[PDB]
Amino acid sequence: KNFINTNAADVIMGVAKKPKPIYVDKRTGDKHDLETSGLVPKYINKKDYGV
Amino acid sequence: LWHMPHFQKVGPHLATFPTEADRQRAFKAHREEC
Amino acid sequence: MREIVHLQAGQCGNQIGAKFWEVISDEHGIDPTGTYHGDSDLQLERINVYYNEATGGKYVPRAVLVDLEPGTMDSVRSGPFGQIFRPDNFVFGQSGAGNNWAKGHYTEGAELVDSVLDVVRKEAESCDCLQGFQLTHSLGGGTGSGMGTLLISKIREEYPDRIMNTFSVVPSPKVSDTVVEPYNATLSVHQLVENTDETYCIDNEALYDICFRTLKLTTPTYGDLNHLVSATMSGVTTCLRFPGQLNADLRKLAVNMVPFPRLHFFMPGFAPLTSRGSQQYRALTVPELTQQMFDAKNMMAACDPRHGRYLTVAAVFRGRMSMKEVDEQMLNVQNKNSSYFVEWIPNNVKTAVCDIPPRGLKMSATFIGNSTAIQELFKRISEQFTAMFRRKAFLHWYTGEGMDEMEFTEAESNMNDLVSEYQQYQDA
Amino acid sequence: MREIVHLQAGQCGNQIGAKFWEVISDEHGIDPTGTYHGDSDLQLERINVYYNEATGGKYVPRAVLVDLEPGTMDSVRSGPFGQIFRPDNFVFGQSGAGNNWAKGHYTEGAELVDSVLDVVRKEAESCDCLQGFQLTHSLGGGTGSGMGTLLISKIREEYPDRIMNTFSVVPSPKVSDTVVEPYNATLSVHQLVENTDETYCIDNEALYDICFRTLKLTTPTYGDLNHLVSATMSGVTTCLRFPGQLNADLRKLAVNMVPFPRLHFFMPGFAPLTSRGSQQYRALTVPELTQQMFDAKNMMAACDPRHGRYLTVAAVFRGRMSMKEVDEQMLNVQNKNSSYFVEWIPNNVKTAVCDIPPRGLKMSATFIGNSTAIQELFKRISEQFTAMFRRKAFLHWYTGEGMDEMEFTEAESNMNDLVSEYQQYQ
Amino acid sequence: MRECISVHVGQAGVQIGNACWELYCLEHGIQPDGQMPSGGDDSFNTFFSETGAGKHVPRAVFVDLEPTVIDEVRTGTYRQLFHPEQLITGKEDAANNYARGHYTIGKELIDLVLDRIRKLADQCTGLQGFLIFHSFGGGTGSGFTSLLMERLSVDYGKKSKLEFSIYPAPQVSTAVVEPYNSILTTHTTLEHSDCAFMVDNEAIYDICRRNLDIERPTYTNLNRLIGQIVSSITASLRFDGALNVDLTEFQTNLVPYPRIHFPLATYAPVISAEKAYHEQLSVAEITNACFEPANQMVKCDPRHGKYMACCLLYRGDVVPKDVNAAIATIKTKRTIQFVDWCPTGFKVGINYQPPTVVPGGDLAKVQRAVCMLSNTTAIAEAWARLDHKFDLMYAKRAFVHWYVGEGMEEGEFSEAREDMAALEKDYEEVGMDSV
Amino acid sequence: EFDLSDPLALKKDRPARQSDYDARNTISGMQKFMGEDLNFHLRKKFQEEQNREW
Amino acid sequence: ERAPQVSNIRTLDTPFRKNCSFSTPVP
Ligand SMILES: Nc1nc2c(ncn2[C@@H]2O[C@H](COP(=O)(O)OP(=O)(O)OP(=O)(O)O)[C@@H](O)[C@H]2O)c(=O)[nH]1
Ligand SMILES: Nc1nc2c(ncn2[C@@H]2O[C@H](COP(=O)(O)OP(=O)(O)O)[C@@H](O)[C@H]2O)c(=O)[nH]1
Ligand SMILES: Nc1nc2c(ncn2[C@@H]2O[C@H](COP(=O)(O)OP(=O)(O)O)[C@@H](O)[C@H]2O)c(=O)[nH]1
Ligand SMILES: [Mg+2]
Ligand SMILES: [Mg+2]
Repeated sequence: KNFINTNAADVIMGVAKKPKPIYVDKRTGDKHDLETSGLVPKYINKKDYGV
Repeated sequence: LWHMPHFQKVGPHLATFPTEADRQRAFKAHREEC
Repeated sequence: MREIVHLQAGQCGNQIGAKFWEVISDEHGIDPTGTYHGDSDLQLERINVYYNEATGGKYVPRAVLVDLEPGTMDSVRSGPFGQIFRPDNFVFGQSGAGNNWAKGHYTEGAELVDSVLDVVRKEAESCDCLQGFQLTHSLGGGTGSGMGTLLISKIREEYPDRIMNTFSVVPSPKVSDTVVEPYNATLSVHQLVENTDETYCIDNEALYDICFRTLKLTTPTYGDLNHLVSATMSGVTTCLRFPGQLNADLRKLAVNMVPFPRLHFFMPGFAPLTSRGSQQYRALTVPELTQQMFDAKNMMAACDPRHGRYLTVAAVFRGRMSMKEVDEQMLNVQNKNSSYFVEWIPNNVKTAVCDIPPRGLKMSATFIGNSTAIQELFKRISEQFTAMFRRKAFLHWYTGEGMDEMEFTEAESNMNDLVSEYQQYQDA
Repeated sequence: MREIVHLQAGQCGNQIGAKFWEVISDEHGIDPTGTYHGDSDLQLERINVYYNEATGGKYVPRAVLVDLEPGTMDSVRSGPFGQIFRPDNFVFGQSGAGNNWAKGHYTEGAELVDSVLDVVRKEAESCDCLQGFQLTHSLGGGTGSGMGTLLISKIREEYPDRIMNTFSVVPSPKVSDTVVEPYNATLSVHQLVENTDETYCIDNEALYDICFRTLKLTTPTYGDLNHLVSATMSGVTTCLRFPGQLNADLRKLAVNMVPFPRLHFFMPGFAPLTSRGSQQYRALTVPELTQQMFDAKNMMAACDPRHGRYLTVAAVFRGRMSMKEVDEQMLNVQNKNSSYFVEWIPNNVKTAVCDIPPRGLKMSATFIGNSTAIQELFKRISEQFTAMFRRKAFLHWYTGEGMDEMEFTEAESNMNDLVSEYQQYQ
Repeated sequence: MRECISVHVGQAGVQIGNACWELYCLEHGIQPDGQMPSGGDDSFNTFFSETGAGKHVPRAVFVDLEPTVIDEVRTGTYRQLFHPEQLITGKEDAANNYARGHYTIGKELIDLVLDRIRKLADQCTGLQGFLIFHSFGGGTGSGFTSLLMERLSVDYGKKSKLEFSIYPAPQVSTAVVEPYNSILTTHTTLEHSDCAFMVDNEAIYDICRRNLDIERPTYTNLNRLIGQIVSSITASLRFDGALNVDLTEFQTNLVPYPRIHFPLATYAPVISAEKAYHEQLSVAEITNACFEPANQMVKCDPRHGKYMACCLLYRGDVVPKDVNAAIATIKTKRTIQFVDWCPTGFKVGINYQPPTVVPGGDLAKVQRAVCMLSNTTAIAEAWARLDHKFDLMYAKRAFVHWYVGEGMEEGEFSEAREDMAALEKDYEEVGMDSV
Repeated sequence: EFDLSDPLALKKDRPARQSDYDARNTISGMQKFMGEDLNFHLRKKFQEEQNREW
Repeated sequence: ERAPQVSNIRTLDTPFRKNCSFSTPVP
């Protein structure tokens, strides 16, 4: 087995890990989950909205 | 130095010379002293 | 805010870690009762990376103590720094592993892994931003290799994004003290390969050759070997703890050490290391520091790096020094000696400096080297294992505990695949 | 700047350089613990040539110290200046060769040459610009003649452009202490002709001849013999370490004064050697030093300056003086005596000076000279070797170590051309 | 007015920013506690501000992802000068990854940094532009400085954005995966940058070894020399001068073509105290040292290429006639080649105020000084060598799993090298004479 | 200058062990070791004596 | 000679005796 091509095939035929949206608000740094916090529209596009 | 055979056919982004006839003439004339 | 949870299993792992916490407590200025009693603010500013906080100004380590035999549990606290650790973190079994990888992984470690993990989740989830994990053990014993690889699997499935380190004492090539350590080493490479970001291979006779030829001890014991190993662990994470001109933490060196996610086996090394009789003849400067640093005698892995090619090299420095002369002669070792560095990476060597040296030196540095020649450490265990599997030497101690010959056949196959990994990247 | 590596081999090489590191450390100013206590500033500026630096003011000697048995290096570590040498430079084997060239070059030299070349590489890369290597050893031995020739081969192959020096103790015919001394010498020379640039042939007969007929000393020891050897070994290289009106380095003293790549066997000599009863009756000027330096008595090889034409001569003077006195004395020894020099080299005189003399002496010089009359140093040592090999005398102590008689055969083929190559200039 | 906002990103930007902001305090008399021991002088407002109570706070923002580079500033001798909210740290570093600095960890602090720059820009009555200090080799020094400028182009548009970038030196280097970061941060900055003043550590090392009588220089010596350059750049608008040069004029007189904006900065009166006693420093004599290849602060021979544009900034008691006679002799000199399509070549600027030494530094008391910022064709071989570094690591796809495995497509590498491989012919085309 | 302490012959300084039993090497420094028995002779002659009347 | 620096030292005659004051679970 040739492993020069195998390591390159894993990189070329692959996808990037999508990072979780998280936001800071401090000079000292703090990782707050952006999705669960009420700063991004999450439940405004629900199927039960308006009706 | 080595820059792979794959990164040799890549084209430029700038066309500063006014025409294409002088583009080949400028490149041919300066290989004479080098 | 960049802390790491310390893990340690096995008698070798507990004794190495016990000496490791002595070196750390000295450098940060922590007395055996656990109160900061040093001489500078820059020993307490980043005390939270290893030590927790208890009321009364007391600093409790984040290490969790693991063993299957309770004999070493009494030895750790009865040591000169044994009251420092939390008694709840002393989690242990009641029956020994008996140099069996099957008992540490399947039989005896199964009931104990659920108990230690609660203590691990205890000390990892109280962290605002955990940097990673660090487990020290050996690959010759039962609970060091068996449960030391089971614990690696459970942490990586729980914390995949966090880094994981392994300070593994892979078994010694020529001198030995266990007849089944080829079995335990073969079964413990495959778990190390797939679930660890840094692995530092440490050999006992490499430490013995250092104790003999470099240090000239009259009678070295296990305390001296754990002394030299503790130099690396404190030296590797020196940028997490103290300021530097150009610092490089635990994860940043990992990025430019491993070109591919499987070739993560390094050779440690401590540079400023001198016998008593040659102390007055040696001047503590950087050019002599970097010449002992790359010497094969100083290497804490008993494999000669001239037999292979250096894939990636790094060396983090400690002490007030000048950056120019570090940069020019670490270029020189690549230039005057260009045959043992891989041609497909132009600069193979990473530099980093900390301002604060260890207490006991004006200036210090350590060595981390990813060389091809660590394949000769592994394929010799393979020929030392294939002499035993063909005749089924001590196989009934393993297949009678819930294993089969297929697991040995695959574990030989992944180990032979890694020896095939380094050979192609050497030839390329 | 211009650092040079010291190397020693054999018990004879260990005794000589221990005396040499005694007189250099006396010269630059160094106590038995290696601390400067001199009375000048010119003594520390070129201390890098022979000494490294350590914390506290220490100057460890730039020397690697190897022998095949550890008994003689116990005395070196217990000598008057044995505490300056770094203990890592001490390289010793378990069992010595024991006056066996084959054992020194093939059997026990094999597992010790890796250790010395590691130390040599470690200490040569510390030099900013390594001016070369220089070794002192004996040619009648097993360590100096067997392994020391092996060391020269490896450090020449690894370090091509640097110059190589050696101070070989050629075994003496009339006074001798080794039966197999022709074997250890004729197996060493034909290696040493093609791997060295300067080979100083110091002989024990001439060192003895100086001690009686010049020093008038009643009971010489090996300290009194190595003192004369250490005097010329410091005097050859004195412009490398001290300023002068006309400087001359080691390469300067080599490339100028060897005419062909085989004519590199040399004749040392130290001029101002005076008797204690005749010291106060002797003046110290340029003319008295010139006449006595070229005399056949003060020669340091057991072959007179006479059996052949002087190929080239080099004199490295020392002290505060005027050059025309040096020039007129060289002029007055060429015009009055023009029959002992080659006629195809017309300007055959080399001069070299330093403003700083040796301690306790106003004026001094070191004579170096190529002459044909060193061919008898090889003809006579081969006429007794070919009288010994022809009956296969001591061959089982050599052929059983992994060598054959063809290596012996090419030794005489280099003992009938090197003497021959000397003889076409007659 | 004439306000300027400085952004220091990465460990390099902070360490240079420490030496930049100590020098700006000594040029104005602002003490480390932010009090001027004196409406008098208002020359500080280009760098500093006011709070009414006599406190001067820098118009700078300090961003890093590793806390232990800014935490010295928070607990150092200048702990009361900088606003705490202007010093910004994260939790984890970029780990020498452009992907971490751009896509995952750099996207963290970018909204807070943009917020802080807006509060700084709201206090600016007249804003000359943005100065950004980073290193091509660092993780956040390449990633976050790339994400910032894309956001500055969205938010501030055509506002002048100048960079002080630490180039990877062609032979001496620190990191291994450093050539990967250099290609990536060059590709996404070409259309967003306006001009990029470039300097590397190896060429300063030789200048510190030779021109100054200091053996084994430190990073602290390098940052003061860079700090003297940025001071010499801005002090035309800080101080009274004969020829005023502004930050907007640098992009016009040094960037002829949109995709080439990499001039080279040098500071020629850098001489030791022992060596300043012997030689005179005249205007003609110090401006020839701007053109010596050994005195260039970028390790590349300008004789290998051709000069495209030069920006001479004179600082001190320089006479404009001696400035003029000096440039005329350089034009008559044949070993310096200028391109045919730039017959002018030279922009000169003169400031009256002498450089003030840092008390206890390496630089000598020069009465006059000159700082040269020149765009040369000779930087093309630096890209050619930098191509030899990235590519020789990319043919085996080495060190890409750290990049492709975190937020970044592999096709980024398959587009970011081809675009900067076009710079090789862009520098070729501007280096051919028209017949 | 500011930094100094690298150039101008400051190499004349502490060898990091002036002698035995100094209070500065401690255990974080890697110069003192437990394996070197400075009383190896004195323990031996105690044991040489101890085997005699045994 | 290096016994204090092995389990808990209580046995005076032989300091190399075992001392499971620990282990021995509270149940
Ligand atoms: N001239 C100069 N260059 C510096 C200095 N400090 C760091 N550098 C350069 O910066 C490069 C590394 O980038 P840094 O800014 O230090 O690190 P970083 O930007 O924080 O990158 P990460 O820590 O990986 O996120 C090195 O290769 C150095 O060449 C300095 O003080 N002066
Ligand atoms: N370096 C070092 N190695 C040790 C130490 N103690 C044990 N070892 C190694 O660990 C191996 C055996 O480990 P073992 O006692 O069976 O660990 P267990 O699994 O806890 O029983 C031996 O080959 C030793 O070389 C120590 O203090 N230092
Ligand atoms: N000039 C001189 N010759 C010596 C001295 N010591 C020994 N020799 C000579 O060295 C020869 C023996 O060399 P040997 O014992 O084999 O040394 P080795 O070759 O290093 O093993 C003897 O014939 C002596 O004449 C000395 O102090 N001075
Ligand atoms: Mg000369
Ligand atoms: Mg950083």
